[PDB]
Amino acid sequence: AGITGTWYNQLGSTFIVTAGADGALTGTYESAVGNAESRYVLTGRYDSAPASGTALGWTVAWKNNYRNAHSATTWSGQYVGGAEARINTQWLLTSGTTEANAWKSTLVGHDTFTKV
Amino acid sequence: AGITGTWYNQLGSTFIVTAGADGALTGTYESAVGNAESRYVLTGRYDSAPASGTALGWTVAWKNNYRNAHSATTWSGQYVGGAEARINTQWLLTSGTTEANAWKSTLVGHDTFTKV
Amino acid sequence: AGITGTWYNQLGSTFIVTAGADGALTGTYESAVGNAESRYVLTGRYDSAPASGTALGWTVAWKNNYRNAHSATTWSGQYVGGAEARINTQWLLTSGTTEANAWKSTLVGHDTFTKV
Amino acid sequence: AGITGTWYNQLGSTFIVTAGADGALTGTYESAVGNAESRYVLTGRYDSAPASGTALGWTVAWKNNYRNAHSATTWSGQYVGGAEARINTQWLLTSGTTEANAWKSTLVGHDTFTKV
Ligand SMILES: Cc1cc(/N=N/c2ccccc2C(=O)O)ccc1O
Ligand SMILES: Cc1cc(/N=N/c2ccccc2C(=O)O)ccc1O
Ligand SMILES: Cc1cc(/N=N/c2ccccc2C(=O)O)ccc1O
Ligand SMILES: Cc1cc(/N=N/c2ccccc2C(=O)O)ccc1O
Repeated sequence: AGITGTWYNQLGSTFIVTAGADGALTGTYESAVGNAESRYVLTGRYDSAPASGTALGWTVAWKNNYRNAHSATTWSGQYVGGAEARINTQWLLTSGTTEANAWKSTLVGHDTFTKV
Repeated sequence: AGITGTWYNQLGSTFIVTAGADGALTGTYESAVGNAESRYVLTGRYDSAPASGTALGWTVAWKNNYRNAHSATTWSGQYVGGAEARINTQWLLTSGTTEANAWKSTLVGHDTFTKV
Repeated sequence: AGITGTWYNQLGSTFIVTAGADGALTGTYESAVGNAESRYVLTGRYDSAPASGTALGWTVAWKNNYRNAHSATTWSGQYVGGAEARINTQWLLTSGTTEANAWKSTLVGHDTFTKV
Repeated sequence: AGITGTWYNQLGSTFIVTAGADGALTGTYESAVGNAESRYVLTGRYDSAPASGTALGWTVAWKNNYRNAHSATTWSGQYVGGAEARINTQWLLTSGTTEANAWKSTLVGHDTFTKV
């Protein structure tokens, strides 16, 4: 119940997710930034029997029927319930590159999601 | 085909994956470290229409029928095919923590997977 | 002028720094968290001819005359001037470990400093 | 003695360092990549009274008499002595950016330094 719903980050992106009783996360991501357009499929996992926040993570490959950025982001973080539910994360964005450029293929950042 | 198979990291963990035509990664991860015991389920996404490496990412929540570490790792990287295929990644491992310990909830590292 | 001064982060730590005309950063760090006590020496570098924010970085090894945590943190970020001067960073904290534990030796986080 | 010397990473960059008795690292870094040309100054800190590896870290701002990339890298890691000594690190490279691009200002990677 907690995790399932609609969430937004500080860039204005939208994450719609359903938490399955088996630990699965499925939904769609709508990005406000990058070489973006329309929604993208996401998939992840979460601790379905937490103790503390609830550990979780998900991935988006930035390819849909309309655009392909040849890149993927993974967000790793924890869900914190309360009056104000939040998902605090750190993320890694890797771009497909040639061997010579691989050393500079990965960005790191942090995003905070607020539930709506 | 390329990504689909059994891979091993430097620690000796085993990543069994199936890459779907549509961009899904599904499979099992058997760890050689941490508060482990048995296999865990993973899910991810990948660029199913690459341009040089193939961007991808996946998540494992460290909970199975035997134990629960109340944490999850996300791996973000690229698959590089050829005679000696490899998946080069960076990872983030987040633990569920109290708010007071949240500043130190996330470890970062790098893993190289090969078929040997 | 800009960077030189006293700054605090969201954990309540204090950073006192002087920016030299040659790109050097020198000062002391006073930590609110960890296996801490008293102040620690810092040293870093910054872009002394920026374009955009000003790139910079610094290190603290958590050893003084009173305690030794056998660890060091590096903060990498940029200084942004204005009414409200800020230093936005991401950091890595590495602990000295045995070979068997090296894979889990490094934490990653983010800190925002406000000038006083 | 141990840390003091000339080291090389996987890219072929050269790190010339002097470790002070008190915990200071000082030296020069000559890059084999990026918007480079010549040597750059570095400064860092290290644990001068280790317990297994020796925690350390350093910064380079990418500005010299010839060019300025308006960025800086920080390396955080540990020195492991012996017959075949190594410095294993993770790094963060931050570029000075406008606020609109700040979300993607930081690259993350890993470097291994050896004496060969
Ligand atoms: C659409 C698109 C988005 C993109 N990075 N997105 C993100 C990355 C990290 C954190 C948040 C976002 C975010 O969108 O909220 C990169 C290429 C691209 O084509
Ligand atoms: C079994 C178990 C494993 C664990 N970290 N593993 C990893 C973390 C990062 C990269 C690789 C692994 C790897 O296993 O290959 C953390 C909790 C836990 O219960
Ligand atoms: C005193 C002490 C501090 C410590 N982490 N500090 C930090 C690490 C990352 C970001 C901010 C801090 C901060 O202090 O603002 C780790 C061991 C230790 O003995
Ligand atoms: C000369 C130059 C280099 C640069 N990144 N270098 C690096 C970054 C991370 C790790 C190693 C290096 C390395 O050189 O070993 C970025 C701007 C620039 O002008």
